[PDB]
Amino acid sequence: AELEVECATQLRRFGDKLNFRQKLL
Amino acid sequence: TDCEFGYIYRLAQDYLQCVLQIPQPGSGPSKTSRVLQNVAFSVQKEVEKNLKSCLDNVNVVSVDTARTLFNQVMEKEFEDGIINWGRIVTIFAFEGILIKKLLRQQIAPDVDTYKEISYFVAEFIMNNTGEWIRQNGGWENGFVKKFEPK
Repeated sequence: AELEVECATQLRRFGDKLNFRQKLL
Repeated sequence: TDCEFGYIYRLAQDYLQCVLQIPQPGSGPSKTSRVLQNVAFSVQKEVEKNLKSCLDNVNVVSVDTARTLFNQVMEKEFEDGIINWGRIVTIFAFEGILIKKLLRQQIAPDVDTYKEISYFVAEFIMNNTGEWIRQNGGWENGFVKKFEPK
């Protein structure tokens, strides 16, 4: 399906944006 | 006393109760849970609006559909072998999105469903990120230190 991919891809990008964004050691 | 299924299940359950706005005493949520409920909800709100059209095209009519959908989505999201706190946060966000759809679309309304959601959420987190979480300070020395108020 493209819905599970569309979901996973968007969650992934948000996840990564939130991660590098938080601390910045 | 952390990094175990029970602890993660309690986190996942706390977040669902918060999303659903049902009160859970027991002397209150842990500091970890409080920090998580705050940041996860922030991600849920943004992901919901960006993923709105796509989600209208799936009917979360049962706990089994929720589980399957969750597993399929989580598998694609983590298929690259990368794990980080940002990504782990999104697991809860998506958990929140799922319970909301299930509350509105579940054919046989069950008032314990959020216990079964919390279960397979913790199950996925355990089997796929448990080792990474441990090596990175767990919830109180990893997640909390990173996401608590400055």
